[PDB]
Amino acid sequence: DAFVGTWKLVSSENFDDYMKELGVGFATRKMGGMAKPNCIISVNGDVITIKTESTLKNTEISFILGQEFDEVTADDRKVKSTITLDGGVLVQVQKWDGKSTTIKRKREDDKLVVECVMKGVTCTRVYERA
Ligand SMILES: O=C(N[C@H]1CCCC[C@H]1C(=O)O)c1ccc(Cl)c(Cl)c1
Repeated sequence: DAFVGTWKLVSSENFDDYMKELGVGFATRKMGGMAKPNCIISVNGDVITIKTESTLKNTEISFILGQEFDEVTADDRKVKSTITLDGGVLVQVQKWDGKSTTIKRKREDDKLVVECVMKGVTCTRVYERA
């Protein structure tokens, strides 16, 4: 839709703080911070697929909006995720061990803007078309 495409990360703010708040260890934060992933988003009726591809770690989710699913995240958390569409924004919540983090994906101009919140920490990642 607005989201379908192959996207390449062009900027990141506060991603190390974000990962540290998730409880990601130093080695994994090191690798993750200097990754420059692509994000490939596709849709086939009700099912949305989000692939993230990077030199050191690939991940893939497929989901239906409003249907909770189990996910293993890039840092190996086992979480329950639910994604919904709210005012044109794809809102993802991950829940695990009584904690949650939210990931909002929005289209702004040319770009795919991803805002990641964990407790007091807010990280913004910007992708442009590949
Ligand atoms: O799961 C990732 N990223 C997602 C989920 C949480 C942060 C926002 C979003 C993003 O990066 O836009 C992920 C996957 C592989 C790598 Cl190698 C990296 Cl570095 C990150």
